[PDB]
Amino acid sequence: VGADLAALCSEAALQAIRKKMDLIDLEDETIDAEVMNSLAVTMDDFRWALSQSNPSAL
Amino acid sequence: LSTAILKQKNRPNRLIVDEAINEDNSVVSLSQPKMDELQLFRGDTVLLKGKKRREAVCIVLSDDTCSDEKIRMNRVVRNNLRVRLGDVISIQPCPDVKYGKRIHVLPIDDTVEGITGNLFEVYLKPYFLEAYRPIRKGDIFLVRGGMRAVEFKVVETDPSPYCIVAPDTVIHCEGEPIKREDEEESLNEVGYDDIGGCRKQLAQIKEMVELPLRHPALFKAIGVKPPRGILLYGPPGTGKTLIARAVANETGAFFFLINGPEIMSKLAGESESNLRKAFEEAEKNAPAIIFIDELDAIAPKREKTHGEVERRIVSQLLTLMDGLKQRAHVIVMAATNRPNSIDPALRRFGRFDREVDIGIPDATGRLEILQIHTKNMKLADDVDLEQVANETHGHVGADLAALCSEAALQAIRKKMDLIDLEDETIDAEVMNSLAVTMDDFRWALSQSNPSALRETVVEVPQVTWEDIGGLEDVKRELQELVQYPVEHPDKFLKFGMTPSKGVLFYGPPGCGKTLLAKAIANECQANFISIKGPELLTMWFGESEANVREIFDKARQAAPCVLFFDELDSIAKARGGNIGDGGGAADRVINQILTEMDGMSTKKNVFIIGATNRPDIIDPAILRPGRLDQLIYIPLPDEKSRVAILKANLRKSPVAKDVDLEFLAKMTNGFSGADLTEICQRACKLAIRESIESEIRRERERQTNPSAMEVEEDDPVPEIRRDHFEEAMRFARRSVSDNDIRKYEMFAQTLQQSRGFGSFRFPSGN
Amino acid sequence: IGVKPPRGILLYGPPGTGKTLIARAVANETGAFFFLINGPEIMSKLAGESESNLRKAFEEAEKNAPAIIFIDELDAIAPKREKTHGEVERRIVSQLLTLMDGLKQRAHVIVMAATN
Amino acid sequence: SIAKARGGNIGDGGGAADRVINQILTEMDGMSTKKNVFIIGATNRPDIIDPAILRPGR
Amino acid sequence: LDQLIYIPLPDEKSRVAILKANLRKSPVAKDVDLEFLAKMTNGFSGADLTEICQRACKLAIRESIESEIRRERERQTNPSAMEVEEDDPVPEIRRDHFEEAMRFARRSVSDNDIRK
Ligand SMILES: Nc1ncnc2c1ncn2[C@@H]1O[C@H](COP(=O)(O)OP(=O)(O)OP(O)(O)=S)[C@@H](O)[C@H]1O
Ligand SMILES: Nc1ncnc2c1ncn2[C@@H]1O[C@H](COP(=O)(O)OP(=O)(O)OP(O)(O)=S)[C@@H](O)[C@H]1O
Ligand SMILES: Nc1ncnc2c1ncn2[C@@H]1O[C@H](COP(=O)(O)OP(=O)(O)OP(O)(O)=S)[C@@H](O)[C@H]1O
Ligand SMILES: [Mg+2]
Ligand SMILES: [Mg+2]
Repeated sequence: VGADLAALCSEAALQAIRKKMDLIDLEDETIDAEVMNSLAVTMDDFRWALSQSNPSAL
Repeated sequence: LSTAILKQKNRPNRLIVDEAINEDNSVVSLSQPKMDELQLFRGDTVLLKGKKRREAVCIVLSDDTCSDEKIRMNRVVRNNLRVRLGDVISIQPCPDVKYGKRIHVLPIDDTVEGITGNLFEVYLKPYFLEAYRPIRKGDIFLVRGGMRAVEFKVVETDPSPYCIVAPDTVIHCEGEPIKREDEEESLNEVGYDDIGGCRKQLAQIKEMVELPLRHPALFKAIGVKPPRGILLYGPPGTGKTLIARAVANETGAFFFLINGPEIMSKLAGESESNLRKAFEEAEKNAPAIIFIDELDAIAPKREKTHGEVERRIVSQLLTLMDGLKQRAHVIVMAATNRPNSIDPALRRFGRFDREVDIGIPDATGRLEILQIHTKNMKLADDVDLEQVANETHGHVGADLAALCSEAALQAIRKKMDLIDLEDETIDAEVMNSLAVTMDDFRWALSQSNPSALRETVVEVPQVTWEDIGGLEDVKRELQELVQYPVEHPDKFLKFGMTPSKGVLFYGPPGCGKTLLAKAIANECQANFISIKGPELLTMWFGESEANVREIFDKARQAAPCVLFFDELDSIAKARGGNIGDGGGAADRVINQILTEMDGMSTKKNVFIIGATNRPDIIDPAILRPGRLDQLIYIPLPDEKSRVAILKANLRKSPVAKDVDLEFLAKMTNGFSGADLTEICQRACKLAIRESIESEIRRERERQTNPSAMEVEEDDPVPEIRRDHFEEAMRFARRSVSDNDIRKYEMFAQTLQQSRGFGSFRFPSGN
Repeated sequence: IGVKPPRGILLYGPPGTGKTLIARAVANETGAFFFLINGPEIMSKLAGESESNLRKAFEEAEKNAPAIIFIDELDAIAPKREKTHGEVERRIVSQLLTLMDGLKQRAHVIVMAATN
Repeated sequence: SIAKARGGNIGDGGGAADRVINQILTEMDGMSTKKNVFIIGATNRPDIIDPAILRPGR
Repeated sequence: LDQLIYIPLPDEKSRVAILKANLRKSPVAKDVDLEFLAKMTNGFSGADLTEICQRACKLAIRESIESEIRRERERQTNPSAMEVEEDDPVPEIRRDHFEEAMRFARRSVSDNDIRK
């Protein structure tokens, strides 16, 4: 259902964050704008998040 | 890479601790490139940041002999940063010291005994002045100016975080001393050091909580809403409240706690005041976390409750959950142990959509929990904690804490013939002579009662391919069915086939079907869920069918995993055998399995395996495509496989090196794996009989003859010899007859291809 | 040694085996400040009055740290919540849970109870 | 006793499994062997016993 | 339910169209003569033809992965050039896979059933 698709998009973008987390610092106060605008969600992110999600309408 | 939030981000300003060679109470010693890269100035103080948000400020020295990653500190700084040796400390330059006018230091009530006087005026009043000593709210400092540790606790300071003692810093000592037990309660707060065996779940909770709180700008700029409700579920005693207190001490965000029976214990119309007070107080201070412990006490299923005030409480909770906004930056998380007992209106989107499963810990988690709990026990060198963690099978962490308690109580009781109950005090030799041995754990483990044995385990098996003898063809074939859709999805995308979901093994009893399933689960590093015959029969007699749906949901939760249905023929054999009753070949439980199997998404990596000792009476509706498809026959083992089986079943026992196992494997033809295991077990039993019967003669002779008793020989029977195998080989038997093997061969030939089509060739036409 | 002693001890058995006898025996034995709670004596009072008695009992025992609290006939004051139909009884059960969890290692208080 | 009560040797249309012996097998496979509980069963007529009890581990 | 409709086993033209329809997902080679296959099979149903096509695709995937393992082992064993960057060894499944997979086909429907 549409809420599951919203959660799918959320988990794809979270995986896209986590692929950069080796560069991303949690402990510093701010984030560089190159790290900010370098985010681009790929097909691998959706293929991850679709394998992870659980549809509640089967 | 789902664990990258646990990494501590190694940076050049990160410093491991070191021992202070300078005994000043607030001194550190750093190198000149360290005091030039961060430009640390002597005369001001650094900003040290330690565990559990506890920080400290200290004067700095230009001692270049310290290494580039270390910093020297005494026990006072090890209290004020709350760190032991080997701990990392963040350092920051702080020239921002603002001074105070009136401070008010306070003693500790049990340290002030002996000589009271006013030892402040004697030692510690001219001790802080003109040394530029930085003070801080929460400074418990060792007193080396006095003759002993008559310590003070710096409590009241006109700057609340910290300051350097100025000439304007006027100190007053009129107040009461600080209690000891409250500070001992303060020294034992909980961080991530106390939690073991839950790295994955802690990573997920850190990703869901710590990241939206520290950086809302990341989610505002990417335009993605963080979640609002996180639900923790699991068996009782797995440490949910522990994780709550851990994140509560971790974040520094404004934490609030709600206890369920504390809400339900009050009068009507009073508990809703507490709920509204809690949410208004947390919305007053935006970086907040609300924790609700034991949620199922305050919101059950509304069909079960009979009061109306309880339904009013549930509706109040729903309204206050939906009234929460993205503006408030408030994360509401709750913990229960019964995920099904909750009113399903709370499960919906925007209320509680994040479910984290705190499961039963495996052996490595058991070892980590034992190492956490046994850090303050005087332990003997005999104690092997890994052996204990291997033997403790059904224990959650609270059971392991009770196990350590009972072991130490047995260690007390072994000295109780010396220990007096009636005297007022205990001697310090009796106190420090306590050392918990392996016998204490072997006692307490025999005494304890694990409250988790009625649970399905979800663990990676340790049975490798080396335990199984031979069978290289089905090894390659199971690799082809299981390992490549996991590893190489893109090849299945380049062509146009979908991988199969099912495998049916069939053959004689005791040939290694369960070992093959566990071995392929070990090879692909997936989880394993086993379901035996008696569980299916239990569902068939009791006519309970939601359990199958709960099983498939549990397997969906732990993906990737294999799912092993042992003995599918059990219900058919129970209802009529082959000849049957008046019914057909379908029933209730296998029907529910087919319904759940046709409805699972194939993009999940759940793979289903079913074993059968008698394949003719299986319902033929399972063998259709889209279901269990590949039929695999597993015969009796040949010579090389019997060699490997006899080798694998003897790695626990010490055998003698003149035993010729190849001769045994050449002599046996119709034996299965269970028969070889029976032979090995009878040999070990005869060896134990020989050992005990030999030691009885030793006891009788050494008590009958006290003449010398000097030689102290070794065992008469170590390393079991060929004589025991020659005796035990008499009682072996073939458990599988020839007509049974004939029947399996006939069913194997019924699955032959069409008798023809060999040497099929296209016409080679240019 | 750094080992926490237990907090709750439950005595169970058939009726007439002398549970109250063992309670009075340890009560005369220890010399610690003993207190007694009778189950139907708690349930016999009015609504909103029994919780006063429970809080009074726990505050009085936490006033004097070497204490033992004994609760006789526990099943009268906390049955299965699926069986009870009053709400005041569930309030009593939740009050007992809160006062049990509010107990600390500081208090040196051992709470033991007997049912059949 | 249950097998003799349900059909003797010739039986009814059913097989050789039932409810109570099933629950015994379920509880027996789940006990820890480090406990010293030892199980003994007597039989005056051993042919009609369920053969699932005679497997190893039982 | 009134109209009884009998649906027999497919003839040659229908087997041609079934083999064409079950292969639009996979890339096949153009020297495969599907009409010869449909002429050779008589008692096959649609499930049998789908089984043949699936076994052919499975053999093709085995050949591709077993060829790429040699590429990995040789390029890690020999770091000499690693320059050519060739295409797939097995794209577009050939007649050899059908000749191998046609051995394991069978008629799933006997003659007495069709007689019935
Ligand atoms: N993973 C763990 N690591 C260390 N200690 C643990 C762990 N799990 C449990 N414990 C110990 O067992 C205790 C159980 O804590 P609780 O949070 O009360 O248990 P629980 O999981 O919350 O179950 P309930 O339903 O609340 S009683 C903890 O206080 C620890 O002493
Ligand atoms: N190939 C094998 N390699 C090693 N041990 C084996 C093998 N086959 C059987 N065994 C042993 O014999 C017993 C049979 O275990 P299982 O794998 O359960 O046998 P099975 O073929 O699955 O059928 P069951 O379970 O006995 S009814 C175990 O004690 C195994 O250790
Ligand atoms: N072990 C015993 N030794 C001596 N007298 C005993 C013993 N057990 C029971 N009695 C006697 O039987 C009485 C029963 O005492 P109770 O404690 O009231 O019984 P109970 O075990 O508490 O069962 P209920 O459920 O409270 S009626 C005691 O007062 C004694 O007179
Ligand atoms: Mg808890
Ligand atoms: Mg009594």
